[PDB]
Amino acid sequence: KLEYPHTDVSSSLEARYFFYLSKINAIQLDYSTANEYIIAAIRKAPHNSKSLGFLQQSNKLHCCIQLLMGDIPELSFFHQSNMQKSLLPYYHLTKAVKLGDLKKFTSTITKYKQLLLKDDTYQLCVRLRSNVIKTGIRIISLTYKKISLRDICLKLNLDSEQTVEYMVSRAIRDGVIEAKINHEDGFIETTELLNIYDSEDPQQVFDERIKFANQLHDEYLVSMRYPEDKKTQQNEK
Amino acid sequence: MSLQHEKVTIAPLVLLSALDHYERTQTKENKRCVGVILGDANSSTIRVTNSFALPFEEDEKNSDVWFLDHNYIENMNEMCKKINAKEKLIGWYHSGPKLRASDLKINELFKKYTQNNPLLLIVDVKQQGVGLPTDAYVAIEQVKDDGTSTEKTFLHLPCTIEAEEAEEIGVEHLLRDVRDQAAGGLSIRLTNQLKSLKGLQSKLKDVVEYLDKVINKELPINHTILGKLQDVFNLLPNLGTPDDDEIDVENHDRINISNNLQKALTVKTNDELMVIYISNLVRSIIAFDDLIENKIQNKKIQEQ
Repeated sequence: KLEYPHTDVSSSLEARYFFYLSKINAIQLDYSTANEYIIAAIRKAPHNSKSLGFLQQSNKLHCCIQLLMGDIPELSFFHQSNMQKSLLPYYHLTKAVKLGDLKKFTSTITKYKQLLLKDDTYQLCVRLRSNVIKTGIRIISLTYKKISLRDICLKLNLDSEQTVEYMVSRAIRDGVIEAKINHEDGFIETTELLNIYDSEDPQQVFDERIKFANQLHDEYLVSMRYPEDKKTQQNEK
Repeated sequence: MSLQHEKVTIAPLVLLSALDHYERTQTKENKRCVGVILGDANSSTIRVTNSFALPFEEDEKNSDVWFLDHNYIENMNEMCKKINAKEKLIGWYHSGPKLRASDLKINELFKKYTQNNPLLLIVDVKQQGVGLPTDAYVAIEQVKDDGTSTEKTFLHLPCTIEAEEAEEIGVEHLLRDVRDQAAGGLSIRLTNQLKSLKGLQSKLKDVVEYLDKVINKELPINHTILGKLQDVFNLLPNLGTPDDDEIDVENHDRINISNNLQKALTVKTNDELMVIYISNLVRSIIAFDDLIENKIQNKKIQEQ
């Protein structure tokens, strides 16, 4: 409908709004934008101990969003948080996904099924079952550039050579693993090598940064003269 | 004798004088103002320092009839050596804008006061050109190619306005306009860059038209023009060579440095914001104080 006001509101209000958008966007499988709102939700929000629910639940949700991407939240995020007691489930999941073990991921969720259900992060975890496999073959892509089908199956305990090809195809459709299969020739060959200052893509990266800097250059200007007006208009000693 | 006229520097004294002189004879309707130009000559750089009118008539019935007073040229020489001996006759301005063949014959006359070939300085006084307010040509005599005879002809030799230093002072005084082209700030050069594209494009359009008229309407092939055009096709940038690719890398190199600068300013601009809000903070307190302070003032009047 799109009429939400920023005109005469508080920052807490902005923090509230952003948290709701993140949930909707994350499950509609648009994690990029859900992540970008949840970071902002935390920033816009005040940081105090009367703000502890908000801080705790927005830090929990953010990390679930990174695993959905395929990223790993920082280990250091969890240990140096003074809310480390309740981020005990999440330290575990971030580890299970990293190590790629299927067995560890199932076992962890079975314990903290209830814990996750409270904070509405259980819904995210069903899909993190898919995400185990993806991380595990992201490791495989970075270690090995040419790796026979059998070798992948032995490491990761996958049933058939045909099966693991289907799984890699899905991933390279979305362009994460960026590999290309050779079925006939019986290997998978990593196709990522970057070297992109030779392409025109850095012009597009530079468009955003100048655009970003521009945004502040307008914002200061409009706000700054605004309080000054009243003070001259009003009596002074 | 020398064929040295490769650069022609013009003092702005010459262009405004030619503007006046046309109007002090009142020539019009392809009648011309023919006067002398003085300066230094017999040299690689010609500096056109001064200009004067002469008595002159121009007949429209036959272009081989005009008047000129010879005795005037001899008497003006005596006088100008006394003011300045660095001034000598170097040739003649002609109002133009149309160059004619009879002007070669006027040229011959002026070749009897100066050792060098005379400079014929076309100064458009009608102000139809938005550029070229000076075009310079010098008569030289050469065997022309393609079975052609020896022709006496006026070849273009580079000219630019550069101003003397003594002239400069007045140029500064009379220019009090903002100057649309002056090479200023970001603004001034974005206006220029557009102006520059339409400049070139029109210049390019004359070449197209010319070429068509050679084989349509049978203009005389002038092989000098055509030679220059061979090199136009030979200095064309060709894509897909490692040179063009390095240029696209260099556009990112340059924009890279522009990005770091843009961030650095964002901190200055935010610095200014911070510093105002501190002032406003204080001002809230000062205005609050007035309200308390009144009570203190009111009480005194009652007492005393």
